Amino acid sequence: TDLKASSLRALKLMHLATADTDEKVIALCHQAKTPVGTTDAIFIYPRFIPIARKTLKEQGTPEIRIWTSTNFPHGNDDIDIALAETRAAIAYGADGVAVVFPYRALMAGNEQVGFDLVKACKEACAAANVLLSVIIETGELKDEALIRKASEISIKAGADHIVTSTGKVAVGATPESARIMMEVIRDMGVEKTVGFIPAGGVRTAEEAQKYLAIADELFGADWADARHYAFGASSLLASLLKALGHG
Repeated sequence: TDLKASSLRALKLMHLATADTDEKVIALCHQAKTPVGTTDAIFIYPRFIPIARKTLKEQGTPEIRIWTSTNFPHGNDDIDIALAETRAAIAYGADGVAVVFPYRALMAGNEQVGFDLVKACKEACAAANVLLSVIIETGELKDEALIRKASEISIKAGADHIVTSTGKVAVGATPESARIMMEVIRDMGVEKTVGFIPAGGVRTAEEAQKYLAIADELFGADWADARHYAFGASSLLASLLKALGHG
């Protein structure tokens, strides 16, 4: 339908996370293989990547990619630590790394560290053919102008995607935050090279439809492919499947 069609689209764009142990990671890998298709990826801590890879292979869905997190969830301003975590995530075999932007440093007026941090990690990721997402933590930034600025620095420092949230603070994505961040991608004209990810608290099919509806409006209905769009979510999946007449 419109709702059915947007729900299947969002399911396929999902980076499925846990709502974390070996047993829970194994079950997540199974969960990502649904009655209506496979999610794009799973989202797990770095140490679970080799076991998750093995699990996906043996269920016959090796095309499910593996995303992980670094500088996470805190978004500290220590570059050596964020970069060392990113090297390890790559070494473990990550398809993508989501680094947390040093957003508290930006709130305190330091724009420069966010740039240096993100770019250091981007350089490591690019060499390994691994994607870098940058989580800016919109729920803590709050202010539209901080939101835009964090998105802009991230983009200049080489972010492959910009992400609203860690899922680890109270406030995650909103339609408003999502629009601000996508407006920045448009204003900078970086549509082709920078994707967008709403994450944290995206729980319903109708919620996912709205976020996707924003992107079709700004960029055209073809833009939000797996490269340029993901849902960082967990329980969303059950909602998506319900809307599709499953469960």
